[PDB]
Formats: sequence, C-alpha cells, structure tokens
Amino acid sequence: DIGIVGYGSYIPKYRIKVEEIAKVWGKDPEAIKKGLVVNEKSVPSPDEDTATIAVEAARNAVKRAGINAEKIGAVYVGSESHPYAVKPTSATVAEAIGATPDLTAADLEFACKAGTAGIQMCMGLVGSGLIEYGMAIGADTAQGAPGDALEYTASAGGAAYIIGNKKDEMIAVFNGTYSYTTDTPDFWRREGQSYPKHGGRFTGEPAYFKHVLNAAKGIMEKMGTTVKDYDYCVFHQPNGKFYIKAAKSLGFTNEQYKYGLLTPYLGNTYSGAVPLGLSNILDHAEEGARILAVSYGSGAGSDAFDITVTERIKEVVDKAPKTLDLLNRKKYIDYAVYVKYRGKIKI
Amino acid sequence: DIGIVGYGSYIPKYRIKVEEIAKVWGKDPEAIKKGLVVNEKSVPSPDEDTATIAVEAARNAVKRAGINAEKIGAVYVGSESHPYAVKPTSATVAEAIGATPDLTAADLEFACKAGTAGIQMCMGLVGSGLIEYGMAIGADTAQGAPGDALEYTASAGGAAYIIGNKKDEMIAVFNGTYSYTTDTPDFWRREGQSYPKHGGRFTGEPAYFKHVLNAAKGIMEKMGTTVKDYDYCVFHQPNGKFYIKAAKSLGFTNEQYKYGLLTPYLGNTYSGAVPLGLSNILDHAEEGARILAVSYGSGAGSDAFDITVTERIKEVVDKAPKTLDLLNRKKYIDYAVYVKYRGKIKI
Amino acid sequence: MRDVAIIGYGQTKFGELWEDSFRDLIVEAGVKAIKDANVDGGDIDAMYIGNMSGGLFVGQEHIASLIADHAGLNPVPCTRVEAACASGSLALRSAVLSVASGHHDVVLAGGVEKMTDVEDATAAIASASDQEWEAFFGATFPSLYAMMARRYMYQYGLTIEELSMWSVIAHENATKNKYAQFGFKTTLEQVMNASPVADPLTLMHCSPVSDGASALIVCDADKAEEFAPKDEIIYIKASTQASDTIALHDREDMTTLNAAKVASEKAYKLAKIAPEKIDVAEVHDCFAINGLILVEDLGFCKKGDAGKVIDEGKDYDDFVTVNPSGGLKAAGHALGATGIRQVGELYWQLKQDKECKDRQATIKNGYGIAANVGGTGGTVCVHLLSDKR
Amino acid sequence: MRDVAIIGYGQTKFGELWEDSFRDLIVEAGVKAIKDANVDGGDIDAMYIGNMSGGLFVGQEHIASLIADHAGLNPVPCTRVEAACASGSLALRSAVLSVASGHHDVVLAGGVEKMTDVEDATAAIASASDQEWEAFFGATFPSLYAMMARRYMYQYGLTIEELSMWSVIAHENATKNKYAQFGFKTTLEQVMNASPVADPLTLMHCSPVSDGASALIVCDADKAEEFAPKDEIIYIKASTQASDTIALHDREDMTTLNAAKVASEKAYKLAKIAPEKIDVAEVHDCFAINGLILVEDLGFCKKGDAGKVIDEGKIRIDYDDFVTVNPSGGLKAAGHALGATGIRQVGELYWQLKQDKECKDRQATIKNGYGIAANVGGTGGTVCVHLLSDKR
Amino acid sequence: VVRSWRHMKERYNLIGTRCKTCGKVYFPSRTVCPDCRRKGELEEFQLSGKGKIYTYSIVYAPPKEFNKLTPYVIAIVELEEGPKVTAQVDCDINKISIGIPVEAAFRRIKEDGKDGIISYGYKFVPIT
Amino acid sequence: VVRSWRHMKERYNLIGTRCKTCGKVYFPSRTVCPDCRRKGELEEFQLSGKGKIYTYSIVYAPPKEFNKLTPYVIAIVELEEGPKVTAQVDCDINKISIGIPVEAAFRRIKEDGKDGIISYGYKFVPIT
Ligand SMILES: [Cl-]
Ligand SMILES: [Cl-]
Ligand SMILES: [Cl-]
Ligand SMILES: [K+]
Ligand SMILES: [K+]
Ligand SMILES: [K+]
Ligand SMILES: [K+]
Ligand SMILES: [K+]
Ligand code: NA
Ligand SMILES: [Zn+2]
Ligand SMILES: [Zn+2]
Repeated sequence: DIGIVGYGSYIPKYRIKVEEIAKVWGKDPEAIKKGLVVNEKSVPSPDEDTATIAVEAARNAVKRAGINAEKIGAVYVGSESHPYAVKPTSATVAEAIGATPDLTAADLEFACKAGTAGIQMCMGLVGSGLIEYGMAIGADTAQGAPGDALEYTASAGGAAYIIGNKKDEMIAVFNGTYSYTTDTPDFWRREGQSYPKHGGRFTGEPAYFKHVLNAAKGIMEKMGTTVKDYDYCVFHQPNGKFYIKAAKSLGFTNEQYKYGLLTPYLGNTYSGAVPLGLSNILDHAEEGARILAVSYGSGAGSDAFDITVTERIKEVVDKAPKTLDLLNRKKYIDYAVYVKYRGKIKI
Repeated sequence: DIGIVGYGSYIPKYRIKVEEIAKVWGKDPEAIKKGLVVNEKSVPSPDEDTATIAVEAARNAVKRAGINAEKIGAVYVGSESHPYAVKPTSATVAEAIGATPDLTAADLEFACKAGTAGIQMCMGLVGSGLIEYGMAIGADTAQGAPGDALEYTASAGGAAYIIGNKKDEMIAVFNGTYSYTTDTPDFWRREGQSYPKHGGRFTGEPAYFKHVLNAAKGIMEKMGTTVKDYDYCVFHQPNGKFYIKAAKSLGFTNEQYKYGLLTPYLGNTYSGAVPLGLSNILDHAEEGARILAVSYGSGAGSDAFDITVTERIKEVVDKAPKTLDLLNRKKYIDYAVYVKYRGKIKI
Repeated sequence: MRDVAIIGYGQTKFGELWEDSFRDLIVEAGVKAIKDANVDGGDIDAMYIGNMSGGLFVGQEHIASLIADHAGLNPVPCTRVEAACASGSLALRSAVLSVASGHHDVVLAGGVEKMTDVEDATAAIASASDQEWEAFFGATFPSLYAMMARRYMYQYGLTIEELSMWSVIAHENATKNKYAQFGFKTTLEQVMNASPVADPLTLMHCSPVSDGASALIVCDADKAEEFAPKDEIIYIKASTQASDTIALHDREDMTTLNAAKVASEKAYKLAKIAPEKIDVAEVHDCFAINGLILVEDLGFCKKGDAGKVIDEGKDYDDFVTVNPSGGLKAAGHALGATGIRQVGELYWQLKQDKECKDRQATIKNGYGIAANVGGTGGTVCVHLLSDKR
Repeated sequence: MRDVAIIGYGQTKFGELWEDSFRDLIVEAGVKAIKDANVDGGDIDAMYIGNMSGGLFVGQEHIASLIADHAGLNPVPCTRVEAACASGSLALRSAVLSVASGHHDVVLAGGVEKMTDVEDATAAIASASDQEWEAFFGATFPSLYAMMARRYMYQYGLTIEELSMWSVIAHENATKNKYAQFGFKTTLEQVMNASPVADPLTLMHCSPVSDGASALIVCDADKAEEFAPKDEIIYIKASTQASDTIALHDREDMTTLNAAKVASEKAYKLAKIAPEKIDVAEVHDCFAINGLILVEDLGFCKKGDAGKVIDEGKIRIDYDDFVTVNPSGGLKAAGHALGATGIRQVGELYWQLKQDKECKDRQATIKNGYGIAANVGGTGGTVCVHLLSDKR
Repeated sequence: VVRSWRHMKERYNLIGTRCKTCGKVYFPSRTVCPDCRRKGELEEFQLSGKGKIYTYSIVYAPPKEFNKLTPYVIAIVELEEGPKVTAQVDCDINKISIGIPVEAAFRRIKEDGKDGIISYGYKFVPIT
Repeated sequence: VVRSWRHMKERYNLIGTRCKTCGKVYFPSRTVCPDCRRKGELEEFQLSGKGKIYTYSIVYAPPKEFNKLTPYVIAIVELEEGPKVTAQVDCDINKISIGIPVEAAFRRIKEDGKDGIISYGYKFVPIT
C-alpha cells in the first residue's frame, strides 16, 4: 500500500582521521578507534550546510524515483543544524528541486530521529490520499565540542526518501512502523550555547538501548516477526560500539547488520545516520529482502520500520550516486583546516 | 472520514497595553493602536514557557476529546520558541499527558505555520490508519525586539487539536486541506541572534498576502466553493490590519471574520495564532457551520483548511476553558515588570 | 564492654543502577539484611550509615533522617558516619561500639552511594584528598595512588606485570560473584594495554564509579542466639581504627599506610592471634597498588615483596585468600558501602554461606580480617572476625 | 556500660571569622578544651567531629583525617558524624557511647563550621531538607520553619509579638556572653519591624550564618577523678536520639517535634527525673518558633502555651520559679555554627551546672542540679538530647 | 539530570502509590509503606491535583535564580487523597490563606544555568 | 574564593613556618607543630623554591578544564629545606624522573569558570 518510490544520499568530500584530532588533544588514537569503533569522519566544505546536503540528497532521490518534482506534495527536513534558527530549510529544498508552490513543508526537530519522523509523516499523507508523493529528508552538519569525545564522531551527511502509492514505482514497501517515545534528558542544547551537553553514561542503557531495543521488539511484536525473518538491519550509530551491541543483543549477525553500519568511516551524521545506512542497504539489497530499520533520538524516541524490497530496486540504484561511492570519494584534512572549515575558530 | 475529536487552548494571565510600551520608547500610542489594530498583548509568567503552555492546551483538548491519552499515537508541537535548542518539547508534552510510550513525536519549525503543519500530519496518520489519534499543537512565547514594532504584538499562547477517525467522536470534520509554499526571505533569525530580522514592507504584499490569498484561493478551487459557502473564517494575524485586509479582499464580512481575530487583545502568538482563533470559532460555532482557516509562516508558506462543525460540538465546549474566558482573565503589568518577566534585561 | 556479633548481611548489586534511586538502594540492602538476620523492623534499636558523597552527589545532607524516614523505622536513632572511602567500616565500628556499650542490642550498620547521578564523579572522589594542597594543583585521585605506585616501584623494583596480575586475579574472582559490577575474565596484556589514566596505572588498574548499598545487622553475642542458629553466628573479635596524614606528601613513608599497620596490629593483639592465622582477607584495592601495600601492612608478607607473592597467585591451599569477591576493582567500589561489603564477605566466607558457594575459601583457623581505607591512607579501619567467640 | 562525665570544655568565638581558617579554628577549640580538662594531647584516645557542610563550604570531605592530622594527634582514630545542624550533639553521643563501651577512656567530642567561605550559604543549610521534594520547589530553610510558625499560630493563636519576645530575651542574654555573635539589646518593635525573610519571620527572628568551633572532653566517670577535682565534674545521665520524617509535609503534626518528645522522654526516664527538676535548658532556636516548640516538647509547659510563658519571661535567668532557657543567648543571639552548636549547647550546661566563671554574668539558679539540651537537625528529622547533672 | 528523570511521572502527573494492605495513598511515591513495612503491598495510584493550603509562607529574599518571581508564595498543600506536598502557589501574596482550594499546574520549576537542563514540575493555582 | 586569599603568601611566595623548638621547617605553614604541638613556637620562614622530584605521575585524562595541558606531569617535590609539596611540572612527558632538580614558578593554576576568580600558585620547572 505504501512504499519508497525513490531515495538519495549525499556525503561531502573532506575527511579527518581520529589520529588528527587526538594528536592535538593528547590522546591515544588506537584506544579511541577501539573504544568507539571509529576511524574517520566526514567534513563539509565551508560553502556546504544542511540545506545544500539536503538538496543534493533530494535531487538524487528524484533521479531514482524518476518522477516530476512538481508532483511532490510535502517536503520535510529533519535536522539539528538547520542553517537558520527561524527560516525553514524545507522551503529552500522544495524551491531547489522545483517542487514549489503546491505543497506543504516543515522543518523537523527531535535530535537524531528528526529524519525518520518525516518518513512517517509522508507515509501518512500518502496513505491517506492527501498527497501523491511526499519527501522526507534527514541531514546534518553536526559539530562536536572541541576536546570532547563527540568531536571524533560528529560528521555531515544526509539522505532523502520519496514516498508513493504506485506499485509499479515502489522500490520498497513499508510493512509497518512503530515508535517508542519518552521524556529522557540524555542529550540537549540550550538556545544560547554553541555545543550540546549530555549525561555521559546515561546516554547508553537508560536512553539509547531502552528506546532502540523497545522500538525493535515492539515492531516485531506488531509484525509477528523474529530476527530470522529479516535479511538486513540498521540501527542508530552514534558510535560503532552502540550499533553492534544493539544488533547482537537482538540476535542479528554480521551479514545482517554490516550494510547499515557506516559510522566507522563516515562519523555520526545525526538525523542522516539511519537514512544513510538504510540507503547503503538499498544499494546492495535484492528483490524480496526484508529490512529492520530503527532510529534513535535523544529526548528521547525511536522510529522503527519494517520494509520489503521489490524487483524495481535494480532499475534505480544506478540512477544516482551510490552511498558507498560518495563515502569513498574523499580528501583528508588535518585539525587546523578542519576547525577553519567548521567555524570552530573564535573569529 | 477525518475530523477533530477535541481541542484546547491556553493563554497566560499577564497583559501589557500598547501605552506601557510606547510610553518608554517615546511613541504615540494612539497611532500604533490604530495602525496595527492592537490594544494589548499577553505575557507569560517567568515560570511559563512553550512547553507549559502546550501542556495546558493539550490537557484541555484531552478533556474535550474525552479519551484516554494512552490512545494518542503522535504528538507534534509547532513553535518558534521551543524551550531547548536541542531537546524536543513534544516529548515533554507526551509525558505530561500520559501518551507515552507507544507514540511518535516531533517538534516542528516553520515560523508561524509550524502549528498547522502538525494538523496536516495528524490528518495523514489518522486517515491512513497508522494511528488512532494524533495531537497537533501550536504554541509560542514570542519575544519582540525592544524598541521595535514587533514588541507591541509578540505574545504568548497556544492551542491543541486531537485528530480522529470516528464520526460519533468528531466535533468537526475536515473537508479538505491545501498549502502554498515558496522560498521568501521576509522574516528570519540566525542561531546566534536574540531577536529576528525582517524586510520591513517586504513582509506584506509579496509574502503574507501572496501566500495567504493564494492558499485561500487554492482550497476554495480544490473544494469548488466561494466565500458565500463559509460561515466563519480565520487568517494569520500578525496585526489586526493584515487580517482584515485579507478577509475583506476575499469578500468576508465582519460577522464571518470577527471570531477568528484575537490579536487586538491577545497579540500575535505566532504558531498559536490561527489555532487559537480557530478555537474561539469552535467555542461559538453551531452544527453545520463551515470554517475557512488559513495560516501563514515566513520562509514561507500557508496552510489552508476547510472544516464543517458537527452536532457533537455543544457536548464538549464547556468541558474545558473557553478561549474568550482565558483571554479575559488577565492582570496588567508595566514595561519594567514585562522586561523582567520576559528576560529582556541584560543580567 | 559486651561482645558483638553479626547475625545478618544484605547487599544490592554494585554497578550503574540508573532506575534504582538512592532510597531504593538502601531499602533493598536493609530489607535483605533484616530478612537474613530473622529480625523484625521494630527489633532495630539504632542505625549507623556511611555515605561519603552525600551532598556532592545529590546535594542531600542529613541523609540519616532521610534513610530512617523512608525505611519506615522512625523514630529509631539514625546516624551518619563519614571518612571518605572508609565510611562503610566506620559505620560498622560505630555500630559495634554501641552494642558493646549496652545502649543498643541490635543495630544496623549500612552504607550506600549514588555516584551515577553526577555528570563528573572525579570532584567527589577528590574530596578525600587535601583540597587546598593536592586537588587545587591538579593531582587527581588516581594520580596520587599512581605516585605511590611509582615510589613503591622505585624502592622495591615492582614491575608493571606484577602489579597487573592483581587485576587479572580480581576479575577472575568476580565472575563467581553475582553482585559484582564486572563479570568478565581478562588477561595481563589487556590490563597493561588498557587506556592509561595516570602513569603507570591504566583503566584496568582503577576501580570504577559505582552505585550500591550494603548493610549488616550486628547484635550482642548472647542475644544473637535468640535470632540466629549458633552455627550461622560470626563474632567480631576486633574493630580498630587509626589515623595518618591526609596529604600523601606529608607521609613519613609513602610505600606504607601507617594507619593500617597501627589498626591491624591492634586487632591482632585483641584477638590474640597472628597474621598467619587469617584464612580470608578483604583489602581496599581501589587502584591495585593499594592492595599490594595492604597485604604487606597487615603482615602477610615482607615490605616490597607483595609483587612477588602475587605473581605466583598464592585455588592456592597454603596462603591467605585475598578479596575472594573480586575486590574493589572487579566487584565494584560504592564508596560508602565498601567497608560494609568487605565485612559481609568475611561473614559469608566464615559461615560457609551459599552466597559465596562458588568462591569459597578454605577455612583452617576460622578467622578473617578486613582493611578499609579512606583516601590515600588518612583513615584506616580494620575488622577481625572469627567463627569462634 | 560505664558512666560517662565531662572534664573539660573549650570554645572559639562564634561569628564572621575571616582571619581564622577552618583548620585554625578546630585547633583553638581543642586546645582550650584540653587545657580546661587538665589532660595532655597523648591522653586523648579518640575524637568525634561534627560538621554538616564539609564538602559544600570548602569541597573537602574526609575532615576527620584532616583534623587529626593538623591537630598533631595521628594515629588516634578520628570520626566525622553528620546530622545537619545536629552534628555536634551526635558527635558527643558517639563519644559518650565509645567511653561507655570500654574501648576508650578519654575522648574529644567537637564540632566546627566555616560558613563564611561560601558565596551563598542558603544552598548548604537547605541540605538539611529534602532536596527533591522541598528544596527543588523553592522552599528555603527559613520558609520551612516559617510554615511551622504559621501552623502553630493557626492552631494555638500565638501572636507575632509573643514570638518576637523570644528574640528580645535571647539578645539580652547574649550581652552577658563574650563568645556570642551578637552583643546588643533589642526591642519588640525592632524585632517585628526588621526586614522580613519568610512570612511571618523577620531577620531578627532568624539565626545568622556563623563560623566557630567548640569541643568537649568526655571521660569515664571514675577516671575523671584523676584529671579533675570531684567538684567541677559533670555527669552525663543520658544521651538519647530519635528520628522524624525529613520533610515537614510528611509530619503527622508539624506543631511538634516527635523526635524531641521521644528523645527527651527517654532521657527523663533514664535519669529518673521529671521536667520539673531541670534548672537550665539549651534548646535549638534557629528560628525562634523552634524555641517555643521545644520548650513544650521537653515538658516544661502544655502545648500551645509556650507563647504565654515567654511573654511573662519565665524562661529568663532572673525569673526564679521556672527553668532557665538559653542563658547564653541561644542560636539566634549567641550564633549558630551548624556543626558546633550541639557541642556548644552542652558546654553551656557544663558551665552553668559547675558554676564556672565563664557564665558568671549569666548564671542560672540551680535548685536541683540538672540541665538538658535539645539539638535539632533540619526541621526535626533528627533530635539528640543530653541530660547532665552535678550528681553521678 | 538523572534525578529529574526518575521523578518525572511524580512531578508531571502526580502519580503516587497506594498501599493495598492499609489503603493509605502516598505521594511522593514510597518504596516501603511505613505502617506495614514488609507486609505492605504498593500499587500505582493516580492522584487528582486538587488540594487545600495547609500552611504557607512568603519568601522575600530567595536565591538569585528566583529574582523574577520574588516575592513568591511557598506552601504545603494537603491533597484530597491524603498526602501533603511542598510547592509554590501562583497567586498574589495578599491572596494566600490556609484552607484555600488549589489545583496542580505544569510549570517550569528550575533551570540548571544557561547551559544545563530545564526542570518542570507542579505548582499550585487557586481555583474560584 | 576566600580560601585562596588565605593561602596567597604560601602559594605565591612559598612562605612557610619553622618551629624553634625542633627546627623543622614546615610547608604549607602549620598552626601547630606535630612533634612539639603546644611547646612548639612557630616563626615565619621563607623557603627557596628549589627541590627535587620525589615521585610523579602523568595525568592522561584529567577534568575538562585541563584540556589544553593534557597530558601533564604531576609530582611530589622534596624541597631542600625538608617539606614536600604536590605540584605540576612544566617539562615534557619523557623528561620527568625521580631525583630531577626543579625550581618553583609563579603560574596560573586554575580558574573558576568564565565568570569566577583566577587562582595563581606554584608550578615546578626543571633546571638545565
Ligand atoms: Cl523556522
Ligand atoms: Cl518489618
Ligand atoms: Cl601537647
Ligand atoms: K491505506
Ligand atoms: K531550533
Ligand atoms: K500510547
Ligand atoms: K542465612
Ligand atoms: K507542641
Ligand atoms: Na527562669
Ligand atoms: Zn500499608
Ligand atoms: Zn617542633
């Protein structure tokens, strides 16, 4: 009934290795790589932001859908780094893809789950017949606090999904969705401050794992499924460790979770993390493959999805750049140039 | 098949008259009152913010709906003044009404249209059968720049709407919805800045009226209607003058637009403006009444709604405070106490 | 001057307990201790609580009133005793002296700590050092004990491998402990290659920040037979305490804890036994080196030789058994409760309780000793238990 | 179970002592107590210290090790005991029980507090309340006791004038005390018209923030004879303690302190005397109302009548037919160094019963030779009572 | 931060516990019933936010954070179900008196500086 | 804040006390001589900032404030006069060893956040 008709991704070209950050701050890089299961992260060009990344991903999704953007009836951008405090990214993206003016739009906020929240909104609008196609994007240019452990994982990227009703155009089908949400102060940022604050070890078991695992078990109960019913999986990935712990807890093997894990070479792109991992799965998946996708946001909340791939997948994969190709087209930079680009130098 | 099963509103108790602001800045209060069609505005208590206002409105909507909040499958809060930069209001609201944990949520941003964006999202999820009930809130504690003209109108308030599928439970029914969206830099705020910036007289014809009138014309064309088919109307109301100009341009009379206009004594509550105006219409409307509701947000976009009132309305209106009762329970303050409350004094 | 015995012991799990509140913890420990001792709530005549953190973890002082209130035991007298990481043992000793005095017959001695609620625990654990002359200059609590390890290595030639074996043993022992924070085996290489905190110590040498609570029911030796079988009663032969300089730099010798020598010697005298008669010992090994030093100061081996006797791992039938539960590093170190837990382990070991069934030490003589240290050595409290009165 | 006595008492001045450091303070009190008791440093077998703030004022925990170290008495055991404003009395009771046990013969019980070093003392004093359910919501410590006064006024008809008379007496008594923080006369109007802190309380009803230290030397009743003459030895007939709900809202009746009734009754029972035999009493009057309530809970008058007693001045030294309350000026006028107050309370009874020259100008009449002290932690969650006599 | 999360359902929704054994409602929720202790069996219980002022005070010189509110009313409210709580009252200082009926309200209680977490909870409003 | 002011002469100038009775120099200054206690009579004494490393450690993960310094050397210096102090050493990680001669230096030790006071005091520097 409801499915993905097209999807697209974008990652900028600059990277920075853990070695380059630790060198400056006087830490052991090998300990960090092993502790976090992270090697390097992405860095946006100083002329790039969430809007531009969202546009790249949106335009790529249109190529794969093969539709006329004028037909898109809603555009939703989920982010933590909207270029304005008050001016919608989503409007800029619609204008940049030619979707304007006959559509609704909104900018979404819910930590790193903002991106997947928009998918559920589009599913509703398409399923109810209120629109013909909807676009949900998740994109971020995350910034980690200098000297803090989040600086090793805070990266830039995004992915877009177009939702539709036409079986001939669906590359994947939603079987069901479920969400787990509570009020959890694991991670936050106040309006004045430059970088967020967090509860350290509270971000784990009572927040990420509580919500990611409750969302996963919940949708499997709703769907009457077990881990074995699924071919691939993707969880939120603030670091490699959390991802693998969650995946192994639920009974997934490496073959099932490998494609969804991008953080070790991409970093944590926040609201683009699961959207990007999902896209890498779709670049590899075959007809009939069944996917479990579960996001997480501090706040807190998780969005779970149960998706089945169709035969159309192989018609569209090459209609836009593949997430792995984007991830490997890279130029390395050191910490000085990194903080210059990211605007981390006082003036 | 889709309708409003319950609604609720909240306004804080403090007010400030135009005279108290003009006195301080050396301006003619009568010229302002006549120019903007505004007499006074609302002011939140220093222990009040968008979250508390949203909870008040949500709780009132639950009373009118007469349902178990556990059944709510989505909570969306639209605002410009979320108390955190990164931590979702919607989660706090869900916890405060007992909707958690089996629900999705998101915080919405799109200037003063954020609130109505959530209504459309709830419409989609309920119509599609993905949830049984969804809640859409629009609330703000606006802050105008000291000395600027927006300080005469920037007020606090909010309203909540619960969307449902069951005719027996509907107090109003959605006949249709339509949205007009472009990229327009009429009003914005950058992450660092305390107060927004704007294009002055660019905010009028090319932005507010362009989008409000195209959206209003759009839904009437979609619905096959004329101004004569509607009993009541409510437009975005940054001041009284824009509202009335828009209403008269389309051909609505005072009797049609009078109820939706609250700014003259409430101020502009931004994402709560139209939700609150719509709620006053519902506090007065009778069975069969047809309403045209069109919001506006800068960036820019408008959300239009075509709604018909049902027989159940009289059963619920008194189940919670009426928007006029909240608006008229008030205590006046002077400018010194106002800037103290609003945190406008450098400290 | 009455003889005092132990009739019950209760303990929560030690670790990162997010859901369990500070209140939920002390209750769970108290009810377990009450239930094991076969006493009613009304039978408690007084309580003695240890909690170093108090108002630095949560901002709550006056914890005694809070604990008595929420345990439901009002109006029983409740008292807080504080000596940094030695608060647990100090609460026990206070409880012991109150039974010996005749003013109370049945007294609960417990300790509780809620370290996870603070964002940064270092500032609290650094409270046990001199704030003006150690912390102020940037000497973190692990860095102080590291400087002890460096000086000990300088004087006695201890190698990092010898020190690291202490941690391998502890973790192996902790896999047999249900209440231990860490239940995984490790290796020498994993210990030595772990991330460093303060040279020469690594994360695998340092004890973690821990939530937990533990409680004992102490009773008059004669009345004890009223609640417990004569079989399951353990007698407190000695409860001694001593003092040393608070700052490490003011110590006469940094390789030894004089307060432990003073306290342990006094306990051995009162019990009229020698170190050779101890079957099980529980020592304060928050940073491993501290475990080695205490094994010497209690008289189990010569100064400077601890590294050599531990390398052989002295399963071993003819040597004292140290930290059967995993010690502070592996079992967990909830500051206020540690001193209580230490003794509760000796109680289990000497009464051959099921709880320590999988980690049961051989008991030829029927004696156990515990050494609880506050900070870098400023306070040491020793407890000597026996199966015989 | 040995009988315990007091052989020496020492005290610093209570007030804003900028010169004197926290370490420097406890020493001065310890040396004075050692000198008064005619003992050497080596004669001390153990120490028990009270301090509520500890890590809130200075960031320093483990104060026991610090105090023993800098007093020079290492390796004697030193122990910190805490119960908010009652830490002093608890330190004494711990010391008493350690002597009675036979493990120590001579023990120092002292308390110290350095409240001036913190920018805002409120947060520390609020520690004695429930942080999650009282402080969190903005109930300041003076506001809690003010809500007690309000309920007491509601039930028994106490008038603000009657409450204010407690403050007038306290300050008059404090002029006779060299160690008092405030040595000035006041009037009813000055008390009532002082700046308000928490309705109905005024700044002249509330005790101030104080630095100070005080120490006692307690000893086995028989051994006492070798250091002191049989005159000037005071015997501890009873050292009792009780508990109540930490939060005022959880109290069954907020107009009384059950833990004081429980503790005082137990003390009277052990000493085999009635309230009518008490010649001088030291009560915890950090906010005046607390002085009236304790006068009732200790049994000196019927509930609700404390106001009538204060207006007539029966608690005054000059008044002969009634017990004499807070001859030193109490917490309000003499000063309230949280950790040392419980020790100081007892030190005054020691002087009063031994007719020491320290309290010569405030000497109460001693018909029977008994004194009692009531030390309260927070709003009443912990109460410790000590009953002294000139007779063993 | 973690402590607020543990008591959110109590501060937001006034959800306490009822001991089945004796029937007494407890708020804030208690781990153990003081009257039955071990024999007590506690159940979840939703309180109505309605109560009456039992006693009160007016705070004239509070800590600096409360500068906007000063002078504010603090009170102990007796809830209809039985328990008493300490909380502020949103009314003028000349309108508070013992016995005044009040009603709980979700309000912003505290904030941990400009960078830290905002803490919400109950404040009481008089009802006419 | 007040506690820094009291110890400024010790932290800035290394001014301790010498007990006449036994002659032992004490730093930090002590109110009472531990060996003579009462019979000790203390006099003001100016120490030379010279000493040797007695023991040391390298702090690899300190609190956030020290992020610029990390990893730093912490040591106990035995001063020529006798006393030992705890302080940081301005040298490279691979240059610290027991017995190295050092010399005190006036340095910025800590700062109480962005708004609070700056505290200065001694840090040790190697000789040649
Ligand atoms: Cl926006
Ligand atoms: Cl029981
Ligand atoms: Cl001496
Ligand atoms: K459908
Ligand atoms: K925002
Ligand atoms: K639900
Ligand atoms: K048993
Ligand atoms: K009374
Ligand atoms: Na009298
Ligand atoms: Zn019960
Ligand atoms: Zn000397």
